[PDB]
Amino acid sequence: FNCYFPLQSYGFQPTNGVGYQPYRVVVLSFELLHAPATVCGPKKSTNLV
Amino acid sequence: KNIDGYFKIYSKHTPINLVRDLPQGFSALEPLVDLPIGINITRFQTLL
Amino acid sequence: QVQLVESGGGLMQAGGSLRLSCAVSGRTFSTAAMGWFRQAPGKEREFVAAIRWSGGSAYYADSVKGRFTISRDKAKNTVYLQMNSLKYEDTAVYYCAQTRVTRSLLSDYATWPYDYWGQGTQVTVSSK
Repeated sequence: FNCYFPLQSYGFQPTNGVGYQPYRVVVLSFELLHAPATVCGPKKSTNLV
Repeated sequence: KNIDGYFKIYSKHTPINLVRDLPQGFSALEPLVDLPIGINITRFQTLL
Repeated sequence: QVQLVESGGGLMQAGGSLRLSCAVSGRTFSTAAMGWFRQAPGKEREFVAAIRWSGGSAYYADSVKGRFTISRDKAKNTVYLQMNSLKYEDTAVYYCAQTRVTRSLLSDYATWPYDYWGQGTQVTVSSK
């Protein structure tokens, strides 16, 4: 009484409503530090003028 | 210092001729290494 | 997949004691909680006691509370039911059960459908 396990399972059945169906989520967090930027886009480099 | 979980080290070495205490003067410390450790640190020790 | 094998049932006089074991085999890393249920001839199945595999916390039905102790051995993959002060009402077939399901409220395990069942072991309580 008043002493519960903090976690609980998801009920994932194929017949579940889309609201209750499982969804995989990846969150990308971008950030700048006291270092050169090491994650860059595919954007091609060019000669310097 | 540990900021956003990322360890930042700043260091400077100066030639001294003193056996007592910290010399009185001014010198800036240049950053050496930023480590993205993500490690919470509340205690430290010295190794000689 | 898991299989459950009860043992340690039989005859005993009212006011005496008995110890049921149930051995889990198969995918045992999947056990969340275990339960004991009983069913006398001609009456419906009834929840007895449940234990959470991690933490070893126990929930009991009111009829057995203070008389029965559920307990587990993680290492030996076995749940125990220590039945003391046996009574008329205790006579029944006892089933152990496993669920892969984590419920926050331990009481849930009284009413929640379990995943696997043993064949059962008979308990019978003699008349004085």
